[PDB]
Amino acid sequence: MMPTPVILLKEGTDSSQGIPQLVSNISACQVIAEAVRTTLGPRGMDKLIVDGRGKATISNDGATILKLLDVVHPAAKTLVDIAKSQDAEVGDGTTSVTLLAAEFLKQVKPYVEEGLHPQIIIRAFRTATQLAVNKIKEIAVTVKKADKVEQRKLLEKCAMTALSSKLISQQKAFFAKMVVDAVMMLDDLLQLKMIGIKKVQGGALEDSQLVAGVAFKKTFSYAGFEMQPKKYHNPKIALLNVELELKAEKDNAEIRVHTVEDYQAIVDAEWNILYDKLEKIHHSGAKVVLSKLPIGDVATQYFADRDMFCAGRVPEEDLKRTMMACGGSIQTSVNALSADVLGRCQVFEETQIGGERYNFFTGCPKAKTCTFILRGGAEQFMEETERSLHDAIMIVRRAIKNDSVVAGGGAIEMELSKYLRDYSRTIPGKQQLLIGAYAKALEIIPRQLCDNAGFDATNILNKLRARHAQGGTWYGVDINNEDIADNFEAFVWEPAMVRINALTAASEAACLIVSVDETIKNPRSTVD
Amino acid sequence: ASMGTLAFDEYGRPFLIIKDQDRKSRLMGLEALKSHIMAAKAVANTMRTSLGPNGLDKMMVDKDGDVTVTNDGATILSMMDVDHQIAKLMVELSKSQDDEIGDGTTGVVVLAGALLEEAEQLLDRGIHPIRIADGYEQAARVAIEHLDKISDSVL
Amino acid sequence: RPVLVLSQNTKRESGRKVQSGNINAAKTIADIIRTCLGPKSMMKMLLDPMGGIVMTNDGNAILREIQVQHPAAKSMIEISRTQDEEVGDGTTSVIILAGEMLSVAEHFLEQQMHPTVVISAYRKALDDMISTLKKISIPVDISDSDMMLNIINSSITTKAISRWSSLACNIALDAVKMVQFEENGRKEIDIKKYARVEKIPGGIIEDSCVLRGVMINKDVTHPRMRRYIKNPRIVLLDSSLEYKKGESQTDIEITREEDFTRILQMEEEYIQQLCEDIIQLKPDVVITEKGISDLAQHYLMRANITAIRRVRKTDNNRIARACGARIVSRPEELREDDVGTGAGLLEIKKIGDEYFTFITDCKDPKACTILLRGASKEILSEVERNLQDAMQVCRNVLLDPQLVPGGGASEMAVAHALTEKSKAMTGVEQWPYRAVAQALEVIPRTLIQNCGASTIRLLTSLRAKHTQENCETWGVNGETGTLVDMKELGIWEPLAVKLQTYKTAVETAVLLLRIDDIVSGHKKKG
Amino acid sequence: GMNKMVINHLEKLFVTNDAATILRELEVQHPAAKMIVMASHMQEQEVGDGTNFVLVFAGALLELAEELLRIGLSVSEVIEGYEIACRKAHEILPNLVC
Amino acid sequence: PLSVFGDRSTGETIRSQNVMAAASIANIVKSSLGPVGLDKMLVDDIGDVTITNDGATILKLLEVEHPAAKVLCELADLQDKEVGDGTTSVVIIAAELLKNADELVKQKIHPTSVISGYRLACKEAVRYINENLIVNTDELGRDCLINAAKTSMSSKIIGINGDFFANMVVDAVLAIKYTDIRGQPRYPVNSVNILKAHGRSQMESMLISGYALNCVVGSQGMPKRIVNAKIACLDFSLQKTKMKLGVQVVITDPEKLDQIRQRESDITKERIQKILATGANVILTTGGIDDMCLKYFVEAGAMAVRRVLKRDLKRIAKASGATILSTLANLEGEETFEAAMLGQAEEVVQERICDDELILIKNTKARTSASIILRGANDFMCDEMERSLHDALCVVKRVLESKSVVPGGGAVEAALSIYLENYATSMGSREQLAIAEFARSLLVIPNTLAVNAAQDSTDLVAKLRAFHNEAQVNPERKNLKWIGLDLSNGKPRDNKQAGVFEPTIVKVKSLKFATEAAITILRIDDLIKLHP
Amino acid sequence: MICLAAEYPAVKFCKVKSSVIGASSQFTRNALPALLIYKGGELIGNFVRVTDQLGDDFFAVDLEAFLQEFGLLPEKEVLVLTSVRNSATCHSEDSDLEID
Ligand SMILES: Nc1ncnc2c1ncn2[C@@H]1O[C@H](COP(=O)(O)OP(=O)(O)O)[C@@H](O)[C@H]1O
Ligand SMILES: Nc1ncnc2c1ncn2[C@@H]1O[C@H](COP(=O)(O)OP(=O)(O)O)[C@@H](O)[C@H]1O
Ligand SMILES: Nc1ncnc2c1ncn2[C@@H]1O[C@H](COP(=O)(O)OP(=O)(O)O)[C@@H](O)[C@H]1O
Ligand SMILES: [Mg+2]
Ligand SMILES: [Mg+2]
Ligand SMILES: [Mg+2]
Ligand SMILES: [Mg+2]
Ligand SMILES: [Mg+2]
Repeated sequence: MMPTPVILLKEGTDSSQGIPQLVSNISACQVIAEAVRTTLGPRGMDKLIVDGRGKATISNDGATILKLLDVVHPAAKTLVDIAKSQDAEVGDGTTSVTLLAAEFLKQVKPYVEEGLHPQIIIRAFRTATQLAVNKIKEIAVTVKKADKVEQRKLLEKCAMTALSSKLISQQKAFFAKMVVDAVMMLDDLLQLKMIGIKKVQGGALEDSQLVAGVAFKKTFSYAGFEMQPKKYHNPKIALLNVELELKAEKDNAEIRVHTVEDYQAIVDAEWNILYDKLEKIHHSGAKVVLSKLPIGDVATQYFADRDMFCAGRVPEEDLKRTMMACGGSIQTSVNALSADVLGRCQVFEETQIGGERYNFFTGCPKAKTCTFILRGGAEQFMEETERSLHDAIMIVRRAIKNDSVVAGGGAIEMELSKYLRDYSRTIPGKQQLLIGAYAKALEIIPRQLCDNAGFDATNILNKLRARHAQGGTWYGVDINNEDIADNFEAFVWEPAMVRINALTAASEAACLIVSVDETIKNPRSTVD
Repeated sequence: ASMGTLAFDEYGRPFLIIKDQDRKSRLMGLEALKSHIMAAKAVANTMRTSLGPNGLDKMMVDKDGDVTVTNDGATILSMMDVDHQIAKLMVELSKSQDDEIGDGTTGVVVLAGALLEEAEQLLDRGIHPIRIADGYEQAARVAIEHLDKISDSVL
Repeated sequence: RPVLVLSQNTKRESGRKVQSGNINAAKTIADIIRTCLGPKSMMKMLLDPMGGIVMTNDGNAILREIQVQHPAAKSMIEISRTQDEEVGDGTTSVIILAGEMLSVAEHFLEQQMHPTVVISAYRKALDDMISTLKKISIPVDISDSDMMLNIINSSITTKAISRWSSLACNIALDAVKMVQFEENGRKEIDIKKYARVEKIPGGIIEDSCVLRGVMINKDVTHPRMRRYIKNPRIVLLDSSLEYKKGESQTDIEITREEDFTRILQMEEEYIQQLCEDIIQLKPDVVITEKGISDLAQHYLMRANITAIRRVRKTDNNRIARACGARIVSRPEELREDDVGTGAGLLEIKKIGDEYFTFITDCKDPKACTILLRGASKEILSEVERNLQDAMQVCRNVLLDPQLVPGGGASEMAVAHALTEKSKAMTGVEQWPYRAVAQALEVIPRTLIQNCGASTIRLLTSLRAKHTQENCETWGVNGETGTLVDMKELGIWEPLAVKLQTYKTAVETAVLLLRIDDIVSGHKKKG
Repeated sequence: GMNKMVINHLEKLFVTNDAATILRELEVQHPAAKMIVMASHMQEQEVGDGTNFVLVFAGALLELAEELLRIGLSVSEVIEGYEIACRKAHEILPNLVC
Repeated sequence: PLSVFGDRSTGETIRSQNVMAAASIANIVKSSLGPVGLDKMLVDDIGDVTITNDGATILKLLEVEHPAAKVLCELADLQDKEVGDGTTSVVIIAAELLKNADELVKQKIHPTSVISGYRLACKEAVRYINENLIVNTDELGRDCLINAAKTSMSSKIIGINGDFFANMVVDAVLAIKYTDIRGQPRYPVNSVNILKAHGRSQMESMLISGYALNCVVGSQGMPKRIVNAKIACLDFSLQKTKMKLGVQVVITDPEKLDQIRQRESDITKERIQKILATGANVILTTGGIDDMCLKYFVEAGAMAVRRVLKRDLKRIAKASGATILSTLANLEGEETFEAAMLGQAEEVVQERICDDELILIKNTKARTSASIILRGANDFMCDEMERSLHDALCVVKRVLESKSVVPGGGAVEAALSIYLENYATSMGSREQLAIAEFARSLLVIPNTLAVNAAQDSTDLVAKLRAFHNEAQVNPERKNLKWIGLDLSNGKPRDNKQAGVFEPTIVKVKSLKFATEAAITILRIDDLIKLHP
Repeated sequence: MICLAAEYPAVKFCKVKSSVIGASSQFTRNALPALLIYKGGELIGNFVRVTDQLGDDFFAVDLEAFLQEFGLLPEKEVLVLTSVRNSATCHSEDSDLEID
């Protein structure tokens, strides 16, 4: 190198190229993987991450952990990106994708160090991934009966398997039943915004309940609210998008009068406008009034005089869920409050839950929405419960779309590894080494399960390999019995798309990482 | 045992993965459990002297010099200025017990501290903490059933 | 705490970047003095960090005065120093050749050819170039003084002393001839020790001459001694002629009245005894590397003997060789053979405002001094460097009587021979062989460029001429930019100079082509 | 070709093997390199592909022009020869249609 | 809780850190292995430059902070000291062994099992090398020595000139042969004085049939050449006599002072006369000589060399038959110098080498010695030439001492890998995996050789392994054990017929040292670094 | 110093800016040119304002004589021009040994 008085790129540009930078990229991917390594399996462990502000986020979800980690390595961000992709498309397996991608990179690192051309490795990964996806689609178990009881049991088992890695795994049967019921009460699109998640401090996990209806917190009651009855036995709900309070008619409105009679007439006109709105609402026969916009104290007292219930400033999504559960329509005007646009629920009640007041709309027979009310001893407790339930809900939705399942516990991956090794043993040999490396890399998840559980991974892996070779498809890791077992017969079920997407994303990330050979970092501008 | 990891690569090239990785700390494995158990034990031992009719008050002073003589465990832990995350978990546990019930905000902390203290010696003998948690859950179910059994009704 | 495998200051650079940097540094070092080659070279001014000014077009001095950081440049400078020390000429030529070979090597290095193949091709080409250079050489009769003067002229037409060519050639030839020595069956020249160059600013350059003896910047100790002796008998010494302390601790203890006077009289008598021992040989001049006491001066003066003191050991050895004397460190062991007879005149004369001592009529002297008169100190320094080049060329010719055509003829002939030889390889290594063969054309190209004529037309014409049969002596007239036959122009250079230049350039390229990793910043750990 | 992760001055990841994108996302400072970059971008705008060809051909032409200037040719002679050869290549190209 | 003023690393963290340090050291020197390897060029941040290929030199110059990297550095130094060759190979092998053992540990294999497997693998590899891969040099002649020297000098700056350098090295080594008691011919390398001087090309390097001194005559009046030299080796300065500390001169009568002062030099005069009266022509002393004694030698027309190094003087005395004399004192209490104390040589000259002069003692009698004058282009090239020359001399010494050699070019490593992979199935259950990983790690040398040549490493090593497997399976295909790598063409080749050889001691010592270092590093699972 | 380093290889001439050391404002402004001398780990040279006794045109001869006046420069040693080098390393000699 020479000074070159006029340098080519901007001063401070950093460049790395060749085999060393690719090995460094592989090492960085390994470092990213080992951050979520111990979170996998029923013996997984949560991780605590504190941001700059001092707030702590306790989580077992791989995608959340990777997002909270401030990764700046250009090659390492690919693992976080594929974890986010797996979370978005599927919702489960956010740790398996990272483990698989990093294990692929580690397995092909020795061949990279020997000067092998990366295009060959990329081609080998593409071939192996295509074969593995086809094998998964072929051997996945599906039932051509569409039995409702069988479908419910399948969904419950899938939810239990999804939930048996988090802190709510003790009540996994309870939460799986709740999640399956909530998802089956969704109508046709399985919108996530139609499932409410309410987190209330205090109480045990078993105290958490699912409301076949809608529920939301009490919202800034005005004076006179305590005089309204708090229970109805067949109320008609008037969902409104209306500001029910004395106020100026319009922002640009201006009143010009030159007589005290007109002054009194104007005052009475304002009062009569408000009273006309209130009387139009009351005459509709409704007993519960909900408004997205605030409801004033005058309206609150007016409704209290009529033994009616009112609640303004209701959150918009809560109003939408109430509309879906009760079957009314949100009205921006009160001029036509017909029976068509009035909601109906069997029972409305305001009860106290852990030092807070919640409004309950139960007894809805045609509800297409739900509301989870979660209890726990700490804010992170409710947050992690919500994350686990979100994973379960995504799994159940995907299973609703297609009830094709594969056994868990690493059985599917051991079968895939055996199949890929058998295939690789019948090709010239430059691709054979790489496909065999891919098949061996597929063994990472059962080994990680055994390592987290405190087993001896080598003996269990040998037993699994022998069992798969000699005949047997769904033999995985039995955590409780310190041994291996038929995981299909043990109801450790998993939707096929989870493993399909995991393999696809891991292969794409590995190919992208291997392809790059030069890293250039232009200097930061305006560090400040 | 701290400061995360530092490699600088085997080729001598810079190895930066996490932003400000030099100024971040990391506890891994059993050491983290031991530290958390010790902090929770300290909090529980501080609370345990304010239990019962012969309990003694805690004189709590905020950042403005306001003085609050109190025995309520939830109030003491809410006004306490802590930095350890496990201490914040203890404070939130007291707050949750107060919100759900309103009484017993001190017994929960002492019970949790005792549970973690026993878990310490259980871990020292080579038991996976998930096994300890499962055993604690089973024992808690048994104790709750027994409490339901020996409960008595009042008018 | 930043724990690292290597120290923080250690920096490692590797890859093709290292090879490119080394080759670029060598190219730039060559470009430093590319313009200082040929009879039309332009001189350069160097500002010495100690405050002096060096004005020269010699390659070695220019490259020595430059401080560089890139270690490839240090390697090139060491190459220049080695070439200067080994033969005394061809410094710019070897630097330019090394740069050109490294350029044509970088050519192949940009492709997928391993450097070891280039090294092997370069070594094969070096063997072939040595063979061809020996083949196209011609013998020289060293007895013919005209041919020797012509060779020295060809060696000094490229320097500032070229305007006084006959004078410089005669000075160098006479100095080299009379410093030549042979004893115990061993022949030696020893330009470094004897054949001193003494420069005195002032006067005119045409007054410069080589003396048949030695001149020193010394004066008589006492004014009463003779400053002009016809046929001196010179005696040389190392030991001081004064009373000196003994080696061991020798404290005296005086308890009598007359012991102090006796001690002082004994000192005087010892000095007188030494002077009498010297006088017994009846010399005329006594030269001492150390001090001569005033009483010793008196006792020598009473015998009509000129005494000079405090002379450097090198000057005393030169005087011994010139006048045929032997230095004696103990006067009591002085022998007749040690007395130096053979000097034909000794004369102390004043030049400017400072006395000088001449012993300048020796018959058959084996040492000499070269007296340089010039405009100033820098001009005389450049003249001395040119004289050094001339003497080195003369000694190279005397040691090896082989000559090779100059002015680009040798390079073009060797390039054509290697190009023809490369036609029968049919290997992957023939391309570097041919490239390093035609890389020798940089010398005729540089001569043409410095002359000012068109490079491409003249070089193509020269190559076409050399493609013929008996045209190995066709070179470039560096003054007019025309092709001439150097058996007519008369430019010739010693075969040793060309061989050393080619070998050094090729091995510089070989050494710098073996490097692909640079680490720096570590402590010396000494 | 091998993809390159280029991180611009705003820490936006740019992994690609498209020459125009790489050169756009590089902080090129040397004015001659700037002219080459502008030529490549003009090729991208006019046609849509061939930017890497443009840059490689320009680099090779400049290397060989440096060699020619070293061996003795003047700048004007090299420029005239390059223009003549470009015209000849443009004439030849239609006959190469497959 | 510990309250230790320092930093602690435990578990997989410290293991991975140690492996990373070892891998960094290995990767530093991995590019300087094999004939297609290329030199490095260090700068000592004061301007000093060192161009070299020797792994030991590179690792010695570098400043290293990590303890495991240090361990590999002194491993390189020890391999250089005990053998003199295979330094880079042993460093690379140790680092690869550590890396693979750490992978096995990460697979939840206990480190003690890995250590036991490594010990068994090293023992079995040494046994297999000694029983199947050795080639005796008795039936080869001088060709085996020449080929071993050429193989040693490949990858060095003198590789292409091997045809000449190997002959020079073999002649120099055979010149210094001596058979000691019990009749074991020992070859004392480091008795060959290597002299460097820039100037003429490499091929002008001279092998002196005698001894070369880096010193000149003390006075310009002495002759510069003596035909029939009678060397007198002395170990004391020849100056004016000075009394010891316990002796003090006190004068009470002035008449004695002149006699005292005269004797102060007449003592040395008498010593010089006694030495010269025996016919001595060359006088070499470790101490200094003042001007008076220098003139005394000048008048006699004899050599006189001062400040001669002690080792050079000892070598000259042993070669020429002279006896070192630290003092002139017989067993009768007198001061005498017997004529039998004089060495002899056929000529002593002061030749000129690149504007400088040195003394050559040509063809000493009663013993034959040697010295090499290396001519290069500059100081750096001469230093690298000297290092490569020392490597070749050590290789020739090892070959001539123990008459067993093994084929080079990675043939031994491939054969060992195949044999150990086939053999690991017959020992234990987890040390089986350890031995398999040892066998796999042994393949790093051919892989690095192939990579340095920019060839297809995977295919070439696969072909080598197939050849060696066929050799080890078919009893009648046992001539394939010598199939090594030909880096010039990138194809497997019979290295025994080609002429690529190495001393067996190189491979054996490298394996043993690498295994010991891997075991030593693998023991660590916890590091405490106290604050300074 | 450059000229003197060749004369005395034993001495360890070195230079350093006052900014990095942490010199005081007055020392930086009007006490910069100073010849700090250390031997045995303790100060031996107490020289500041070297221009006061040397001026600005002092040569290496002037500085050498001035330092030798106070007896601080190590005495010179006789030196000769080696070819380049002789030694390579020092270890077990294993010199020639003629044995029966
Ligand atoms: N009861 C069980 N027995 C064995 N393995 C299980 C069981 N439940 C889940 N697993 C395994 O846990 C893995 C997923 O762990 P988890 O942390 O829930 O999701 P992620 O894939 O995001 O890590 C699956 O590969 C599955 O095989
Ligand atoms: N009158 C001349 N015409 C043409 N070439 C010449 C003439 N005189 C010398 N040369 C050539 O110039 C070269 C000498 O260049 P010079 O400046 O002495 O370089 P260096 O100092 O490195 O020897 C020789 O090769 C010689 O052949
Ligand atoms: N002619 C050749 N052909 C193939 N391989 C060779 C040849 N010569 C040497 N080698 C191999 O190259 C390697 C070079 O080793 P080297 O780096 O010189 O050892 P050290 O570690 O002492 O420097 C040796 O292991 C040898 O097996
Ligand atoms: Mg999961
Ligand atoms: Mg209480
Ligand atoms: Mg010249
Ligand atoms: Mg394109
Ligand atoms: Mg070697």
